[PDB]
Amino acid sequence: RFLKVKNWETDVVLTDTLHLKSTLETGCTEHICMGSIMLPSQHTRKPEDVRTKDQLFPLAKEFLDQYYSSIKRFGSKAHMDRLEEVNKEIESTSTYQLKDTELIYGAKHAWRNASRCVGRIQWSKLQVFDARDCTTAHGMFNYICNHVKYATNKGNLRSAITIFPQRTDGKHDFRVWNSQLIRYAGYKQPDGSTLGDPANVQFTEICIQQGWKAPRGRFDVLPLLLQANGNDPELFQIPPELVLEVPIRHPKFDWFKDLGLKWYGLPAVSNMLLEIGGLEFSACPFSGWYMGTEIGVRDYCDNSRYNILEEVAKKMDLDMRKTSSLWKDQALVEINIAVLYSFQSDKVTIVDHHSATESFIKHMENEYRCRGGCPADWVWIVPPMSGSITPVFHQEMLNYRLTPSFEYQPDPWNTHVW
Amino acid sequence: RFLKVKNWETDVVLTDTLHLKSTLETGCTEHICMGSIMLPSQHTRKPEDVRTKDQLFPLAKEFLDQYYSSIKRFGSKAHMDRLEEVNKEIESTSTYQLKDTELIYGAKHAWRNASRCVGRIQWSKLQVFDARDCTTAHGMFNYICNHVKYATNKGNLRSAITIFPQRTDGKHDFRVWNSQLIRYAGYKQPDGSTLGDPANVQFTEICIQQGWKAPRGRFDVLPLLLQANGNDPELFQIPPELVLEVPIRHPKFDWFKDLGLKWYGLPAVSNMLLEIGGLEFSACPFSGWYMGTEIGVRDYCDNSRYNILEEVAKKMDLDMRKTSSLWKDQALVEINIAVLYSFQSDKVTIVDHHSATESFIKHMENEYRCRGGCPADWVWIVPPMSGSITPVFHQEMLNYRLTPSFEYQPDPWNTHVWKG
Ligand code: HEM
Ligand code: HEM
Ligand SMILES: Cc1cc(N)nc(COc2cccc(OCC3CCNCC3)c2)c1
Ligand SMILES: Cc1cc(N)nc(COc2cccc(OCC3CCNCC3)c2)c1
Ligand SMILES: C[C@H](O)[C@H](O)[C@H]1CNc2nc(N)[nH]c(=O)c2N1
Ligand SMILES: C[C@H](O)[C@H](O)[C@H]1CNc2nc(N)[nH]c(=O)c2N1
Ligand SMILES: [Zn+2]
Repeated sequence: RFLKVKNWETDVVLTDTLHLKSTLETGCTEHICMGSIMLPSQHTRKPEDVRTKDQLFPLAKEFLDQYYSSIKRFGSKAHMDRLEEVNKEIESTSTYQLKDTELIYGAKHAWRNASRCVGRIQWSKLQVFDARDCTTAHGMFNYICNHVKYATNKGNLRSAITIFPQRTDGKHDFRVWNSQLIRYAGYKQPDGSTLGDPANVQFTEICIQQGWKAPRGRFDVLPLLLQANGNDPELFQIPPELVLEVPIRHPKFDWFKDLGLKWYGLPAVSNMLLEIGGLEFSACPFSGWYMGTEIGVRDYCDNSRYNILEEVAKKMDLDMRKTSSLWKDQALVEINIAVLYSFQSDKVTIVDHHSATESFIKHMENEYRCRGGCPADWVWIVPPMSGSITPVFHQEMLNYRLTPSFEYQPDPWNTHVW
Repeated sequence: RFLKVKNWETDVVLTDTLHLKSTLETGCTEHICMGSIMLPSQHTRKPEDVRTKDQLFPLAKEFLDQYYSSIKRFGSKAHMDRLEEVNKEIESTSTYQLKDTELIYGAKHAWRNASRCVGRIQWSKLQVFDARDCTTAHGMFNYICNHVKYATNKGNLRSAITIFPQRTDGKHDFRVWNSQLIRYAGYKQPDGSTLGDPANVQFTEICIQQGWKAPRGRFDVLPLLLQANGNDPELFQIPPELVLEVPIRHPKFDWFKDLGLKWYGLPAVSNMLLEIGGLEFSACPFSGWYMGTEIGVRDYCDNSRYNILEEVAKKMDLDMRKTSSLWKDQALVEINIAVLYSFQSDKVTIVDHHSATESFIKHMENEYRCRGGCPADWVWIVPPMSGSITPVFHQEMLNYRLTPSFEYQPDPWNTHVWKG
């Protein structure tokens, strides 16, 4: 019932009471742990699944109850009157609207409960842009551009989420088909390999399939593909002036820059579903700033990504004959030193994995005292390099699902009717 | 029910039907995941929890069932008579003895089932030494020495395990107090600094208290502390000629040797409990060979261990002033390069993390093919550096508990009833 977590490097023990509020399910049972499945059913929301009048009210009450608790006015007339108001409106309309205040609290808290996110110490500083009055793709494009500009802030990045109208009958969905607002194109060849980013090959083709003339570079910023109100989606190019990029160079190896690598500054996840008080915001792109490893370990070095390790090791003149020389490892460290140094040099916000994990531990400790715990997913929180020399490695974490939340949702192209 | 696991680097999908044979429990529920908890309730065995006839026979039946399928004799006359024999023996004596074959099979399986072990490709080559005739500590010391010598094999290491008598009434336990058979002393100093291995401080105090005269150096092999038949434990120095050690140097850095580091060649875990057919074998040391990171990342570089990163980064004159310089990540790699280099030079078996994880992926796929699954703990299988440039990071894994199995048990010094 009450539950301990131990840091094995510091012997600190924290008691968890927050988990007993867990409203959603994990994927696990007494018989099988699923802690390392990317996408259990539970973590996804399929669009067929429209909320019914009966399921919606419980969800609303629970949400409004925590809302009114947070502003220390639990069980007050304003609490009670709101609960009735929303009640009535469900009874009549079969949905309800959130007050701005609730929208903002809802968004901040979905981030707060993102148990896979290492960056949550920052959860309370989110800028929320209410785009609920949007009606078209053009509108969405305008909203996104404003989001991007505000977030980038000349390199001094600021967290933001833009919130498009909530799902209704699931026929009128707003969606951003892009998985991130800013990503590079991926192209195959007759040759057979890949040019640019292999992660985006399909999506890159879906855009070309829609009229995108592609400049066919290794770093073509993909067009936004936007869908308002269940309509066919539309292509739009983000003004390059709004897309901050960093050329990647090494603080010690001047040959580094000769590979002509760069990366974009703004990580802005776009494909997720934001759920507040049973309401579904299926388009809610959000952004903050990069932990260095997301670019350097994963984006460059994952086999099925830019896979530059082989290339970097060669220029480093390391013994690539045998795994046991740790050449892959050696190179991985330099590549990451480079990314951090470039961003830092161009005064664009970035955090190293040592620092982020330190902050997250402070954050857990804060959440244990003030809230009674902090849901956390060790498989995702531990960074993908130097795992055990970061303090999160030695930290037991409890993972459970609280609401409001971000959830995954199927790729729109498998679901949309034309 | 069928269950699917995806590998996100290769899109290989596998199907687990084996989880359906899973008896024990995880710690998780529909509403919590305890997958990152180190010692959950269910992964441990308190010695006060000694089994009744009541619960024993199903566990015995289950196990003998598994045993006779593996040798293709399910429902054999030999199978039924063994069932009735064991049954008669349980009602009569309240326990029962494993045949040699069953001990051998049980032990391989515990290993095969060890979901936190990346070494498992090797599970079928385990030398099992049956020490079920041992009645004393001195008997224990003698057995362990033969294990160490045989497993060491002049640097060409061989998996082995030594199995001492099972629990009876939980008052007569055999136990190896050591957590590993070979380990370096740790000494807290009055100024608060530690000399030798910080992991081992407590155990070192117990030893010193039990009579050990401590050389008090940075790398002193601790004596064995051994309990037989529930008796107070006794002390023994492994003969040094039996302890293979490898001085640590770096292929390119000549100053590295001057850090004065060395490590022992044989990883040999001695504190776990072996559960076979409901039977409990509370001293059962087993040994293998090292994955480099186990010394190079954890043993030297954990803040809570020899913590040599500072000194190695110093000597590389790295920019240690900001973390964002990755001086820790850089020092970590060099140290690990050094560890693999020293072991290979001296022809002491060792495996690097890339090579071990690749093997484990092949093992795992084969285990799905022919066994119907492979229980795996991702949190433990992924290496402690360079996670995502090894293929296990991208591998979805089902974790669940099968018997036979290796369990944790509480530290003997916490539970033992002193004879004085
Ligand atoms: C401010 C800097 C931030 C940093 C450094 C950061 C860091 C991370 C990292 C490393 C991950 C792991 C995912 C991966 O490897 O691709 C992650 C996941 C995530 N973060 Fe953040 N984060 C930040 C801000 C945000 C913001 C603003 C939100 C939303 C408001 C957010 C919500 C999430 C969610 C939902 C996930 C995981 C989705 C899932 O699988 O369930 N984070 N974060
Ligand atoms: C062949 C050489 C072997 C290698 C390279 C190897 C590798 C490993 C590693 C790296 C771990 C994780 C431990 C840690 O990081 O602290 C581990 C766990 C384990 N291995 Fe091995 N292993 C080997 C042989 C064996 C043998 C012979 C056995 C028993 C017969 C065994 C049983 C285990 C068990 C039971 C655990 C996990 C303990 C737990 O439940 O928490 N392994 N192995
Ligand atoms: C706002 C934000 C900031 C940041 N630094 N990093 C992120 C990335 O976090 C997410 C959040 C949700 C999904 C996701 O993508 C999953 C893919 C799967 C393969 N590896 C990582 C990317 C990544 C977001
Ligand atoms: C036979 C063998 C070979 C090998 N290479 N590595 C191992 C390591 O296996 C274990 C098996 C059980 C416990 C354990 O360590 C547990 C604690 C927790 C943190 N690490 C060290 C002590 C390590 C065994
Ligand atoms: C199979 C495994 O669950 C998958 O590769 C996960 C593991 N941990 C991760 N952790 C982070 N931060 N990001 C990821 O994409 C993944 N991938
Ligand atoms: C809290 C966490 O479970 C703990 O630090 C675990 C994580 N993964 C590990 N993995 C291995 N191989 N060895 C370990 O000791 C640990 N420690
Ligand atoms: Zn779990």
